[PDB]
Amino acid sequence: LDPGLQPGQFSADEAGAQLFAQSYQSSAEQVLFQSVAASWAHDTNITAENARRQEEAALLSQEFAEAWGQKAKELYEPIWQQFTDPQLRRIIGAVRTLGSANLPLAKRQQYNALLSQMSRIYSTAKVCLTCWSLDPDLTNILASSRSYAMLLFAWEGWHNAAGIPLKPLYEDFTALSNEAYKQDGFTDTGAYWRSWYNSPTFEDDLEHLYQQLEPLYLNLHAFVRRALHRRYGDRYINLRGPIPAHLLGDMWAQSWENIYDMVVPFPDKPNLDVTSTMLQQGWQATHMFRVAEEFFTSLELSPMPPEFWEGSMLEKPADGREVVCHASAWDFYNRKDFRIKQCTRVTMDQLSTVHHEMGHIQYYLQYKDLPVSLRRGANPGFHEAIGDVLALSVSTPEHLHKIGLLDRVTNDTESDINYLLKMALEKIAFLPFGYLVDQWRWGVFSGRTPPSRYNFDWWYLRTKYQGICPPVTRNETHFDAGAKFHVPNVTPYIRYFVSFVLQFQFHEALCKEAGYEGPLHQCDIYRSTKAGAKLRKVLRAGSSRPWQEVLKDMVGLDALDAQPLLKYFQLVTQWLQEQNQQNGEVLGWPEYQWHPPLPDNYPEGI
Ligand SMILES: *[C@@H]1O[C@H](CO[C@H]2O[C@@H](C)[C@@H](O)[C@@H](O)[C@@H]2O)[C@@H](O[C@@H]2O[C@H](CO)[C@@H](O[C@@H]3O[C@H](CO)[C@@H](O)[C@H](O)[C@@H]3O)[C@H](O)[C@H]2NC(C)=O)[C@H](O)[C@H]1NC(C)=O
Ligand SMILES: *[C@@H]1O[C@H](CO)[C@@H](O[C@@H]2O[C@H](CO)[C@@H](O)[C@H](O)[C@H]2NC(C)=O)[C@H](O)[C@H]1NC(C)=O
Ligand SMILES: *[C@@H]1O[C@H](CO[C@@H]2O[C@@H](C)[C@@H](O)[C@@H](O)[C@@H]2O)[C@@H](O)[C@H](O)[C@H]1NC(C)=O
Ligand SMILES: [Cl-]
Ligand SMILES: [Zn+2]
Repeated sequence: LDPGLQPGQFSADEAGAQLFAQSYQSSAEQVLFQSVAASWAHDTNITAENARRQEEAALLSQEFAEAWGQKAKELYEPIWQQFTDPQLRRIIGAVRTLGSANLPLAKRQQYNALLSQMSRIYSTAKVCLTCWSLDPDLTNILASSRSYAMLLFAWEGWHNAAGIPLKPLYEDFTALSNEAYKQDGFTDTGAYWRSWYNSPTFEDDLEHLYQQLEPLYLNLHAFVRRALHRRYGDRYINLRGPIPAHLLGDMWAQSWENIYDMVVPFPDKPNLDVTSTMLQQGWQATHMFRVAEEFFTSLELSPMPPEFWEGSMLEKPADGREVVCHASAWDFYNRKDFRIKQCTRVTMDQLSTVHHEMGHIQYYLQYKDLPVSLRRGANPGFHEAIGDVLALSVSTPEHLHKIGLLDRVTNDTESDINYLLKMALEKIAFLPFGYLVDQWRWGVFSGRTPPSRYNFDWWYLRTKYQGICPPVTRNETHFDAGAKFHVPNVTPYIRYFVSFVLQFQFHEALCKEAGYEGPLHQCDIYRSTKAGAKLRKVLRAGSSRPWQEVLKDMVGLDALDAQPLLKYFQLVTQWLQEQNQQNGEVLGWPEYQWHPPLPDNYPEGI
């Protein structure tokens, strides 16, 4: 470690601890920056040399963490918890958490290489027939093909190509990750991930949320399954069984908005998918980002700085080099550089993703002057919620009309059902997936799911929660969990479930603050400076204060709560119950063992 980055002398008391934290931040920004920069260089240009550089950067970060972590303990271990300044206690708490820096050098090196190799494998996997990439090729097929055999080819090809080679690395990763956090005093990595919510009852609280949300999912599921049955036939759809996992518009069946055009309740009302209009009007990625930015500035939040536009990667590179296409937002910890990396496509769901990512950037812009350790969301679900809240306003037919993407719509009950149904495909269908992913990972980390049951337990959960089944046979050679970005890229997932509940609490609160008095799902907070001020107060707090308190100030309640989401969807929740009863649907999938057969002459789809 460079001398200028090493910790020096400080007194073993609170006053000294303040000075230690100031000294820490000065050097941490340099170390974090070099690490984020090397990660950027790799993820926008995947090569063995860039992985090597990233790995060296990670090693330096680990050296730094260890030196400052050990010094924190040397001076403050018995006293930091009784410090007067709550922000100081939080800073010291973070600094003393070493993570992978607890690993000896040889194991740090294995750990860092595993992360590189898992990232490479996922982001460069291809499906050959001249081969298709996940983004854009397989993504467009899953979104827009209504050919059972083509969808199957893409679903099978992707899961085989990405998942199988990841399995041995993922096992090695898991063991090292656990070894590292065990030395911070956590029984496994999952306990550490969960500790960020600062709640002894986290898992029970989640379960009780999902219990309230499940009926909305069951009804949406049954209604969609009926439509698929009419399209694909009794051979491939079982009206009392799980839906085949390739038919829902998304590689992971995690959100279903891309099959809206197959299930639209009232086809004679306005077309709520504005993708065609975007293309007809000549929208490009840059326009999509500018229109999102303008919504932020309408709220008197910050524009994107010049460094964002100059540094970001907003379209897939045409030199055809290898990149991580999965959308992400980047804080370089120098208070200057902030960037999005997205292989942007010109679609409505991508306009929402643009807002999701820019929500992350706005958080970074608002908390950039807090101590480095506090530059995080109040909890990670908050970070994921910000942009989605704005996107809820944007997606309203009234808002789409204002920005030229939809001829004005009537405000009749059919149009309302169409809209709420399209929104349910995006938000309600996700809920089970958002909840199950980290249930699988927590079980893997805890040892309840060994390698011998990775796929068995993954499909147990996928069926249990989503009511889906693999459309070709799978066995334990397959590692279907590895075919989802967040698994090989070690990004926790429960955040997204928390976010999907939390964003409706936020939405309600900001709509009320904007003085809006109509139905919650027709609220648009555009140009509400009062709403903007209320959101800003959250963003500026970072992780300086307990999230329960930040939430309380914002929404008047100190807990996650499903009622705002239930209120938003009420009309379509009722409509779907009634529709399914009229059709005599079974809610659920009691034929839990059912899987579809292979099509005739599959895979001869020349
Ligand atoms: C689409 O229409 C709905 C329904 O409007 C009905 O009620 C009014 C507006 C009347 O013109 C009638 O013909 C319509 O059928 C609009 O939703 C309603 O919005 C009004 C506010 O404009 C709400 O009134 C307010 O609600 C609460 C009651 O708790 C109070 O805080 C307020 O003082 C006020 O009473 C009303 O509740 C809404 N009705 C329903 C069924 O939700 C909606 O605004 C409109 N949307 C658009 C985009 O035009
Ligand atoms: C992608 O990364 C590679 C490294 O793997 C970059 O290669 C360097 O390119 C520079 C600039 O032209 C050359 O001068 C160096 O000699 C190259 N280094 C190596 C090790 O080959 C490449 O430039 C990157 N591409 C982009 C667009 O950034
Ligand atoms: C696991 O499955 C492997 C390949 O999948 C199989 O063959 C495909 C084409 C389908 O027909 C499907 O029924 C099968 O699952 C097999 O090569 C392999 O033998 C199986 N693995 C183990 C460990 O038994
Ligand atoms: Cl999380
Ligand atoms: Zn996000």
